[PDB]
Amino acid sequence: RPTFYRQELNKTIWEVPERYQNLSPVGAYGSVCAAFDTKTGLRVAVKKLSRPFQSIIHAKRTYRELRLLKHMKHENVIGLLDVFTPARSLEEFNDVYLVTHLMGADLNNIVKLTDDHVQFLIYQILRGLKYIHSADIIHRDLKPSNLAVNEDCELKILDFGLARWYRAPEIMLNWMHYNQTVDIWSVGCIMAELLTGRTLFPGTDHIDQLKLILRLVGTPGAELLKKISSESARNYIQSLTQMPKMNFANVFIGANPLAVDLLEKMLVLDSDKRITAAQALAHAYFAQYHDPDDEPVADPYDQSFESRDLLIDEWKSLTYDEVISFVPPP
Ligand SMILES: COc1nc2[nH]cc(C(=O)C(=O)N3CC[C@@H](O)C3)c2cc1C(=O)N1CCn2c(cnc2-c2ccc(F)cc2F)C1
Repeated sequence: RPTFYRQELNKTIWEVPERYQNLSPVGAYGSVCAAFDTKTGLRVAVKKLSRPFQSIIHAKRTYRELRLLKHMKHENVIGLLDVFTPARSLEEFNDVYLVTHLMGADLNNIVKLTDDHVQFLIYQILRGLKYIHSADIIHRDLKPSNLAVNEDCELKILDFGLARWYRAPEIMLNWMHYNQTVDIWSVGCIMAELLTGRTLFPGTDHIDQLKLILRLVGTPGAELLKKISSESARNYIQSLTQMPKMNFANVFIGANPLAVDLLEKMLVLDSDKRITAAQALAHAYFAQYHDPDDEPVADPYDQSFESRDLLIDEWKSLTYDEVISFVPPP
């Protein structure tokens, strides 16, 4: 058991093993410090969960994130380098610290990029989503601020599995029981923005947001309208002035025609017809980077816990178990 030390940073107590030095503040449900990991020589990011057992909700979210981070093993997905608590027993267990790679910027901080840069960033996001989606995990809130990018332009996806401008219309309006392509929609919005410099769909509310979408992609046709349950959703949509799909070749003029093709296939309104991550990786736009032998899928992931209703102390105990049984990477 490591020796721990405490400090105050920004009114919050950090108590971490002495292995980790030079904590400096820089997270989902928590606060994040950069640190130096003496043991491996790596620059790391440490996140301290804020009040991880405040309520059943916090407790089950704490477990959920620990289980997710423990399962993700992929170069473009944040995973666990360490996890620890200063508690020496379950009874005393009230704090959770999670250690991962420090990338040091977000995709906003990298941004108007060149085509070869866009190719490589979106390639990596899609390679990471192929892996996440194969574990039957959806991101649901993919956005430039949770794509962590280092100076080498290497990219990892953060804060997946936990959950305006990058969200799919079928989540804006609560349509057809959505699929993993909600996340494809967001990549399309992100890729657009990298190519043009501008937010594709900067809505001011859920309403303005949907209006901006269908201005690009057209109002739903009868094929998609057939698949909408809500009299309300249908009423709202069909009561709008009806709009055609724009010519993306015209909207994205100047861009690599291969990228415009890809964007058309990511920004389809009908989720059933949107390209998957694995399909997108095979698209000609990524010919320079694509390699079917090096785009892995994930090991089976057990999410049966999600459908259980447990007491705070049970979720806490299960989380503690998961802290104890953590095995470092080689
Ligand atoms: C999107 O990711 C980023 N965005 C940034 N923007 C500014 C940044 C500066 O580091 C920063 O402000 N500075 C200050 C000085 C210099 O370091 C630049 C910056 C850093 C990152 C980054 O690498 N992170 C990875 C770990 N991370 C992050 C959020 N949540 C976690 C996390 C999740 C799971 C876990 F196990 C542990 C965790 F720490 C962010």
